[PDB]
Amino acid sequence: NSVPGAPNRVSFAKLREPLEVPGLLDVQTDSFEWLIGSPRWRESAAERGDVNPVGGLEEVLYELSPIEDFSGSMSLSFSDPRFDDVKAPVDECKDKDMTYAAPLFVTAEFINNNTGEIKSQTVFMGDFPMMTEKGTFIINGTERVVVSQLVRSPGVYFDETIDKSTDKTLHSVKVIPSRGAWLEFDVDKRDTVGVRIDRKRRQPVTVLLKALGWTSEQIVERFGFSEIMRSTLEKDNTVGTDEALLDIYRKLRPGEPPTKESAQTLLENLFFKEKRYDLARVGRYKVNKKLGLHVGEPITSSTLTEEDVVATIEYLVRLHEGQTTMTVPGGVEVPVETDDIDHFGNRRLRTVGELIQNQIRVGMSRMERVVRERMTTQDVEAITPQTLINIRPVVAAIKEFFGTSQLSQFMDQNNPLSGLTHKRRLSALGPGGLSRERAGLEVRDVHPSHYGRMCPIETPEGPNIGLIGSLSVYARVNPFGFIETPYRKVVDGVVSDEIVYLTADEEDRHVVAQANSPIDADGRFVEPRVLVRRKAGEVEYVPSSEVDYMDVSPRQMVSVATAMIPFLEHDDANRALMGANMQRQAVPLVRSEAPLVGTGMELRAAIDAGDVVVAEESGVIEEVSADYITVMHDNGTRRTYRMRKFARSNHGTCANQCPIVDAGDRVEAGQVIADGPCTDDGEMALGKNLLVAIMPWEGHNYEDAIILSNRLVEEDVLTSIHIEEHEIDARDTKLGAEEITRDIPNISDEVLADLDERGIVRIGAEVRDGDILVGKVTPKGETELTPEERLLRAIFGEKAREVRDTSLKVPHGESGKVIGIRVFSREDEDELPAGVNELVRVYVAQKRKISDGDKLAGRHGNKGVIGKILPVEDMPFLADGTPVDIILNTHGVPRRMNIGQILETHLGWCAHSGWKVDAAKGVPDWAARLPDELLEAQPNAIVSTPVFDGAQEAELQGLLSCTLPNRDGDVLVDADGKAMLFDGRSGEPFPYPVTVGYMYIMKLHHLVDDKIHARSTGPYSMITQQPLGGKAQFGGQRFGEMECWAMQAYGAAYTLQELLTIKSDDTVGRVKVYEAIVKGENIPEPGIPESFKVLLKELQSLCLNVEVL
Amino acid sequence: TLLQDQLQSVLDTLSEREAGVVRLRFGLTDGQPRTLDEIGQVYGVTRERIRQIESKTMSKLRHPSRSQVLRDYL
Amino acid sequence: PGNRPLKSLSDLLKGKQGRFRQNLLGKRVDYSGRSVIVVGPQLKLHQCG
Repeated sequence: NSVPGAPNRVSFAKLREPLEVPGLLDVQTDSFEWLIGSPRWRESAAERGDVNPVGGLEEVLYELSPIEDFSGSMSLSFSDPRFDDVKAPVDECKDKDMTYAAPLFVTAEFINNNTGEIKSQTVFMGDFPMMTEKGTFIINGTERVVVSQLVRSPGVYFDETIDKSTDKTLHSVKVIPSRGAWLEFDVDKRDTVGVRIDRKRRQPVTVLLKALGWTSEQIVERFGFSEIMRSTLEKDNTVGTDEALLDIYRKLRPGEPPTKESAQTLLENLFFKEKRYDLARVGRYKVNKKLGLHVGEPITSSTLTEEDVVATIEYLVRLHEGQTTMTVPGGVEVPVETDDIDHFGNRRLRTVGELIQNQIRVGMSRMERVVRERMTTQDVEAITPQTLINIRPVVAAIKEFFGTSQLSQFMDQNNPLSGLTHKRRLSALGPGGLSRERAGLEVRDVHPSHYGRMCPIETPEGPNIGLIGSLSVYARVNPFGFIETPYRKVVDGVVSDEIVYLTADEEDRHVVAQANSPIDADGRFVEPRVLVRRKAGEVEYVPSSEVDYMDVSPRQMVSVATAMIPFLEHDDANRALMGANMQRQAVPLVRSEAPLVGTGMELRAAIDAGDVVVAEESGVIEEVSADYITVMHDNGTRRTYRMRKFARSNHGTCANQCPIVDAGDRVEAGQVIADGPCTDDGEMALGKNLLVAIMPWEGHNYEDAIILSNRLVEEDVLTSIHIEEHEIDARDTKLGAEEITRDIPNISDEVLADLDERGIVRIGAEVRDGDILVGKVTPKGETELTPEERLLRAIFGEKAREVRDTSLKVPHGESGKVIGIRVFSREDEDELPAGVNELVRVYVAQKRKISDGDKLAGRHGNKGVIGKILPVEDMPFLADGTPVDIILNTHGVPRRMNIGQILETHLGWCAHSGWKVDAAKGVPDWAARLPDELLEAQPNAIVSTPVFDGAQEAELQGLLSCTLPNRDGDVLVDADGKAMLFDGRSGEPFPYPVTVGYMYIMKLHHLVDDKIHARSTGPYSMITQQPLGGKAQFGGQRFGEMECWAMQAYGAAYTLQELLTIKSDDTVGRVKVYEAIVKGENIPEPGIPESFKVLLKELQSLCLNVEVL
Repeated sequence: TLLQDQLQSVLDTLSEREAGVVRLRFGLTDGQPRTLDEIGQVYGVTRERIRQIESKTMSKLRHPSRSQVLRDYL
Repeated sequence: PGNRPLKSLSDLLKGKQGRFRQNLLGKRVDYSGRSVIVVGPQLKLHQCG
C-alpha cells in the first residue's frame, strides 16, 4: 500500500497493523539537525510539545558563554550561533577529493567591565562538516560511519551486597556525576555508614552532614529509627563539623592547614561546583526521575544537594531493613529498592553532537581556555572581538576527531542495507568506552526487556557478539538515549489504538499483552485468559481482562536483516544470525533478480535504501538518457535529474543506477525513478530463484561439499566487476626526485609501444599481470661499477645512464581496461604530501565469471561453498528434460534446522509455477480462511508473506496438492515433493521420488583473490629479515608452534630446523643453498644456528663467559 | 661470477697479452685502470700500438658470437 | 623524552624478545601454500589438489 511504483508481492497478512513503517535513518541527523537545531528540528521537537529545546549548540556557548577575565573587568559574550553554506554537489568534493562543509559565522560580544563596552563581531567560525542526504560526512570524498556507544545511565546507583562472612546485606550506592568525582554510602558490615567519598576510607557521614550544620539531634530526630545510624552518632566519637571538617579535609589532602577552605570552600566546590562539579542534567533530570523528587520541576543543573543526598541516604537505611516505598517530606514517595546496570533504562546511549559537543566542548575549552590566558595579557582597549580568536585547534581536533574517530567507520559501500546495518549498527565500547578485555558476558548477556530494542539475534560474531548491535525495529529512542516503543495500550477488550513511545521502565509497571492474538474484533481478545511477561518479564499467563497495553505488531525487537526469512520457527537462530550477518555479504553481480517469494520488507525495506533516483514531483516525464533525466516538473518546472554509473565502491564496483521508464510519461514526487546497484526491479537484486534439489551426490555435496551446474556460464548469471584505484606518485628528494617520463632503459619496445606519450597507456586498455604501468623514473645514484661492466658497456657501448629506473607494473590476478586518472600535481598546484609534485590513480575492469568450488547461498543461513562446475547434459533433469540448478546433499538441517528451505522451496517451484485453488464447489478448508483472493497462482508471480505470519503446512502442503499444471498441463512435480528425473549421464531412472525446488541466493565478497596467496620469496625485515609480507609480497604465511610440535611427533628435525634457518631467514643457505639449488646438488647440508653464535657475545657482554666443550 | 669467471673463460677465447693489456686496460686484472703507455709500457710500443690492437680485439669481440656467448649477462 | 624509559642490558632475551621466547614462536617463511580447498572424489591417498 501507499506505494507509487507499487507492484504486489502478495503476502499472507493474517493480521493488521494500523501502524506503518517508520523512517529509521532519521536517527542522529535529527540530532545533528537538532544538534544544529534547525528551525527545522526546532519546528521538529518544537511540535510534540517540547518546551525550549535547543540545537546542540548554545549551551556550548552558554555552558560557558558569556565570558570574563579573572580581574572581573573584561566581559566577553557570544551570539550568532550558526553557519554559512557549503559550495559543492558534495559530489564535487567526491571528485574533488576534499571533504564537504559549509562556513560558520557567529557573533560573540566582549564588554568591558570597567566602563563596560561593546565587542560583538559576527565572527566566521568554520566551514563545516556538512551532512549528507545519506545523513553523512564523506571526508575528502571519503566517509567512515559513526554508531553510538550504548551507555548505562550515570548516577548514584544502588544494590544490596551480602557478606558470606555473616551474609549480611551491606547494600549500597555510588555517586557518579559527569565530571564530578565520587563519594558513596554503603551498608556497613558492623555499623554503620558506608561513608567515604570518591575513595577515602570512611567517616561518620554527619561529620560531613553535621559538617554542613546538623545537630546530632536534627538527624536522630529526623533519623532515630534510623538506629543503625544511631551507632553512627555513637562511634562518631569526634564532633565539631569543623573539628571533623578540617579533620576530614585531612582525610582529604591529607595533611593541610584546615583554612576555611577546609571549612567549606572546595567542599562545596568539590560537588557544589557546576563551575566544575558537573553531573548530567538528564541525570539531574534523572534524580527526580530517581525519586518523585522536586519532580514538578522542569529543572536543569549539576545542583548537588545534601538535601537529596541524605534523602536517598535514609533511602538506603530504610531499604537495608526492607521497606517498600515512602515519601520524603514534600518529595512524593518512592518504593525503595536497589538498582540495576543490566536493564536499559539503567543504560542510555550516545549520539553525535553529544559527542562532538564533548569533542568541540574541549575544543573551545582548549582554544577557549586561552583568550582567558590572553584576555588578561591581551591588554584591554583595542582588542576587538577578534584579536583573540583561533578555533583552528578546534576543527583541528574535531575535523581531526574523525581522524581517530574510530567509531566513524567507512561505510562499507558493498550493498545498500549492508551500509544500512552499518547504520542502526550499535554498541557500547571503545574510546573511553569498554575494553572487551574487561567485561563479563553479562555485557553480552541476554535478559528480558530487550524486546522492541534491538535484533535479539544479530550482533557481532567473533569474541564480539553480546557486544554490539542496533535497534529492534520501530520504537524511537528518548530525547535522552532511551527507546520509545509505542504500544497497543489496550482498553477493555478494546486496545487504545495509540502509540506510546516507552522507556521500558515505567511500563515495566504495566501489563504485557500479545500481538498475534484473537480479539473479539474490538480489542476483545475472545479468550478470558491470556499470558504476559511480568515483573521479571515473568512471561505469565493471565485472564484477558486486565492488561493496560498490548503491543504494536508482531515481530519487533527483530532487526530488518533479522526481518528477512520465514520458517524461523523451524530454524536455527545460530544458523540464523549466521545467515543474518551473511545476508550482507552478497555481491551485486549483474543480472538483477528478486526471489519471486519473500516477505514485504523487501524494497519497501529497500526503498529505505533511499538511493534509487526516485520521484520528486508529480511531474510528467521529460527527456531521458543514462546520465540523468530531464523531469517535467509539471509546474512547467523541470530538472534533468541525474544518474550515476561506473564508480567504485569501498569494494570495487560501478556507480550504476538503472532507470525505470520513459522521458514522456507522467508521475509524481517520491515515486521511483531508477535503480542501479543492489536494485533489482526497484529492489535489492539479491540472488537467483533457483531450482536444484536434494541429493547428497557421489560425494560432492558431502562435508559442506557442493555440486554445481554449468549452463550457468553461458548463462553468465554469475559476475560483475571490481575496482582498484591505481596510483603512483611523482616524488622529490636527495639524488633528485621521481620523474614520470615514458622513456626507459633497455625496456622492451611494445612494452612501451603502448603507454601514453610519456608513460601509462590510455583509458579502457587491456592487460594482464606484470604489465608495466607508470612512466616514472628517478635518479639512480653515484657509486662506480666494475670496469668489468662499463668496460663491458664500453664492450657493448650501452652507455648506461644513471637514474633510478622506476615506475609501476601490474602484479598478479590483474587485467581489464584503463580507468582512473587521478594524476594530481603538487607542481600543478594539486596539493599533495611532501617531496611529491603529482600522482595519478587509476582503475581497470574485470568481470568475475564465477569459479565453482567457491561459496554462495541464500536464506536459512544455509551458506554454501561452490565445489564443482558441471556441464549441463551430464545432469539429472526433467523427465521433461529440463535439469537442475544444482543439487543438494542432505544431513545438516537435521543437526541444523532451516527446513523452510524445504518449504519455501516447495513454495518455490509452486509460485515459480503458480496454480489455482480448485476450491470450486466449495472450500479447501485450510483454504477456508486466509488470503482467499489468491485462489490460484498464475503460474509464477509476486509472492510475499508476513514474518511470524504466513500460511501453514497442510495448506501450504495442500497447496502442494493445488497446482497450475504445465504446458501438457503437466506437473512432473509430485503432490509430495519427490519426483524422478533421470541422469544427464548414464541416464536411467532413479530409485525413488525426487525432492527438489528452487532458491534465490546470494554471492560472496570472499574468495581466492580475497585470499589467494602464498609466497616464494621477496622482502624480508631489514631487521628480522623475515618475509616482508605485503601487497607486492604474498605476505608469505607465518607459521605456528604446535606445528613444530607436530614435527616433534615425528622429528623431521632439519625440516623445521632448516626452516628456522631457511625460509625463516637463513641469510646464507638462502643465498647459499639458494645457489645449491641454482647448482642443484647434494644441498649445503644444514649448518648451525649461527646468530645463536651471537649469543655468546651477547653473553660475554655481561662477563658471562662460559662454554660447552 | 657466473658472469665474471664465465667471462674469464671468454677472457681466454682468444690470445694472451691482450689480458693485462686489457685487464690492466682497467686494472681489471689488478683492479685499477691505467694508460696505453702505462701497460704497453710493459710491451713497449705506442699508445698508438696500444689502443690500436686494443680496440681491434674489441672488434674481435665487438663481433656478436663474442657477445651472445655472454649476452644474457646484459 | 616522552619519559620513555629505555632498554637495559638485562633486556634482550629478557622481555617478549627473549631470544628464548624468540624461537618458540613460529613465523612466516617462503612458499606458503594456504588457500581454501575441496576434496576430489577421484582420490588416491598421497593424491591432493
